[PDB]
Amino acid sequence: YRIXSYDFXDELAKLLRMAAG
Amino acid sequence: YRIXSYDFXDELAKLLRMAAG
Amino acid sequence: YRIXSYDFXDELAKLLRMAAG
Amino acid sequence: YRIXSYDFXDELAKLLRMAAG
Repeated sequence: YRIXSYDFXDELAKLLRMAAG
Repeated sequence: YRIXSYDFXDELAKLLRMAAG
Repeated sequence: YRIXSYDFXDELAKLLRMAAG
Repeated sequence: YRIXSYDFXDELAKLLRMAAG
């Protein structure tokens, strides 16, 4: 799930993990 | 990834799919 | 994450939910 | 999606990225 070359999907996954611990 | 009994993770996955086709 | 006309990413997400539900 | 002290969900997401990168 990318906006151009930016992996939005991956970055969203990182936020889910960081928020959840 | 749930807010209480609501599966936010799952619903987010559905949005990623619906938006992307 | 597709394998041809198959949304593998989506199926994996549904599997995670099914197994954890 | 954890298996004990292991974030399986996170590792799966990273694998999808690695294989598709």
